[PDB]
Amino acid sequence: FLKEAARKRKFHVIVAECAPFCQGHEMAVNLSKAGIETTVMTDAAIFAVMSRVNKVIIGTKTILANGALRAVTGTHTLALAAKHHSTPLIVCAPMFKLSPQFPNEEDSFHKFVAPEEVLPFTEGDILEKVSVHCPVFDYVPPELITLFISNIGGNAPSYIYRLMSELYHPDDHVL
Amino acid sequence: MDDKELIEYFKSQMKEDPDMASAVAAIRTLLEFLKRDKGETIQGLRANLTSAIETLCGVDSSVAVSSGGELFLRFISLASLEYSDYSKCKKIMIERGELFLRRISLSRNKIADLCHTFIKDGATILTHAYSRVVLRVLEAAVAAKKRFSVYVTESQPDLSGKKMAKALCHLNVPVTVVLDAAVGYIMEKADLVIVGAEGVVENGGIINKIGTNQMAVCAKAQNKPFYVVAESFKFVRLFPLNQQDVPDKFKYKADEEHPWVDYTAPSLITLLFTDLGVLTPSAVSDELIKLYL
Amino acid sequence: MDDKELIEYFKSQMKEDPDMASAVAAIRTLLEFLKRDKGETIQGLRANLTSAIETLCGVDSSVAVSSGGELFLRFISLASLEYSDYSKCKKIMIERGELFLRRISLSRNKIADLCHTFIKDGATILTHAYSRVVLRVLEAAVAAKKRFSVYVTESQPDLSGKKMAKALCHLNVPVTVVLDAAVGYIMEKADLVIVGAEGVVENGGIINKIGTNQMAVCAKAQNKPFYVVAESFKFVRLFPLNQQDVPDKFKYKEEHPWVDYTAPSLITLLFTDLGVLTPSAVSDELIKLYL
Repeated sequence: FLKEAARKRKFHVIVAECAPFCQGHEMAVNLSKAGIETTVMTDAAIFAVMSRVNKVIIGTKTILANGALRAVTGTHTLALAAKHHSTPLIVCAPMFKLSPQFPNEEDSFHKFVAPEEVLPFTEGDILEKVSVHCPVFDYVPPELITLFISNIGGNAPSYIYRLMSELYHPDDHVL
Repeated sequence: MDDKELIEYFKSQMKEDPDMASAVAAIRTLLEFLKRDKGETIQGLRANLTSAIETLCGVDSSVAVSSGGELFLRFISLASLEYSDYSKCKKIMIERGELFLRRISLSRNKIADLCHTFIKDGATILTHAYSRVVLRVLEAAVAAKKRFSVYVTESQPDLSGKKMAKALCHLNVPVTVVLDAAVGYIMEKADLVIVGAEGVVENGGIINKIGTNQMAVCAKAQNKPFYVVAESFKFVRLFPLNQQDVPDKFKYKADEEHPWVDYTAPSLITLLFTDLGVLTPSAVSDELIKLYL
Repeated sequence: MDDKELIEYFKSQMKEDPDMASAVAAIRTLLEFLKRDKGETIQGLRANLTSAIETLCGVDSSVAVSSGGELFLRFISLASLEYSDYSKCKKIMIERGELFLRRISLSRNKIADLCHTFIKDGATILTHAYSRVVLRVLEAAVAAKKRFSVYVTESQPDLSGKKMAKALCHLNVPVTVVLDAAVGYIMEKADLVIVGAEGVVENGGIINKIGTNQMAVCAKAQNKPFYVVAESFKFVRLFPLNQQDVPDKFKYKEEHPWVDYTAPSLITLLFTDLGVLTPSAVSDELIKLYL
């Protein structure tokens, strides 16, 4: 999306990096390999920089039957920020990232990965009483997004629960 | 059937089993009436059904009754008629109305099997009145071995919350009846608030018992996700915008005082429950224009 | 001396008149107690006052009485004593107490003629409970010849809002006793909210009868204004963060509270006899009032 919509213009791309294990960093290298003015930052100061940002393009993992997608971690706090500064949330998800379940259907809706990436084993004794959570998928609510860039065009969080019936069936929710 | 047999039969349908929604009784009585035809002319039949709906709402103006009767008229004459004789047609109409009432009977259990996947373990449900839909979904949530507690608000005019508290401790679920004013106090410790609509206008809001608006706006203040259960014979066609925009034919129900039922906007509601599925309150608009056809 | 007649005199006075608030009767009982002290110390009085306050917090649990006792014991020992013979102390302390109780008495009158300029004639007062201060605010708002309709919610725990409605329509005002469950409804047509106060916590939001908080946020829902009137001795230095944080001796007296907390981000202004305050100012004047 960006490195095609930025071979005409040149502008500000503030790539946060996923703190559990840096994910946006190869993103930044790949973007900069065309010179797009990419600024990498640690995901803990978004509410600092959010007020000098215009369009919030977030890449998501999958969507739901509310529009309330769940994406790479730290996107829910980015959504709370980018609504506290009322910027748009220009999601970019093709069709096949859309599953007709509902938000509170999965016990541990997230996907906890090995806490070894949050407090590596080489730490020591303090690893005896530390519940080192690591939920690498966070759950955006419905009302924080505004504009799905699906590969049919733009859409809104209330032209999704019909993309179900246009793509799936009612009784394939449980599969 | 000069409308006194109508109302006496409706009261009989009421006291035989008070629990059910007034509207399913309305549809059942309209169907029985339709059987008491005395004449096969499509037009004078639907005019009779509309007069019947009017004389019905004259005693139970709960939005349920009007919504259901109008949906009944909508669904009776769906397929073609070719009324070359007008009597086999009325056979088809009784058949279709019976199918409709079957769908209405399946509403409750569909709600029960779609919803209780949402009360996560160890929560504190909050409700507001004797929403038999909420009672049965709560039963189908507890009997799935979920664990929670439940608060309920007495809803002053008629203390329905107390009756539900009785019929819920009769289900061995920890239940507390808090004052209706205290919906703000408890709103912080109770995770999600379930309540049962009695009318679901086009925008997506609801028209429920008096103590709902304050509950919705509090549970949007302290960000406690809202949920309203509403079956598919309560998709009204109104569209209020304020409190004064629910017609008097819905508010007082009686015939320096108090209203009875009132509005709640589709921003203060997170997810609605119908036997059409789980909807976000815009789906109300779409599926309502598609349901009324 | 002991509670055996202290408490009886307290109850007799506090129940001699409803316009006579509770904690002011508490102040007056502390004063008569000083007038019957029969002792030789000041320290023993800095303890005997606390004793009377702790035997008073049972007959009445309202934040009013604890506030009154604490603030009065505080301010009474303000004019530097330099004790002479445990008698000059007596005169100066009873003088301080007389001055304080008179300040208390005229607090209501001051807040009356300070409040009446806020009901934009042809408006909708939406009170919440029988509250002598809101009552003698609306009285001085009809005396200055304005007009307004008053919605008094009924305060379910005890249907006493009807008492306000009756005693108010005694003054020829259009009264409408809404359902206290209907504070989501009439809020479309409430031009302002005037709730009686029973004590103010530091940050500004106040402790009030159970049905306040909801009404409070309803205001902030529909961008109406929310106005309170806290008599001068209704300040306490708690600082709750959620309705359970307030002390349990206050709430109760199945499970259902009696008073609860309105966060300060909802109150638009406070009217005390210390003037008109945005809540931050009540934090300030509470610190510098207790001193």
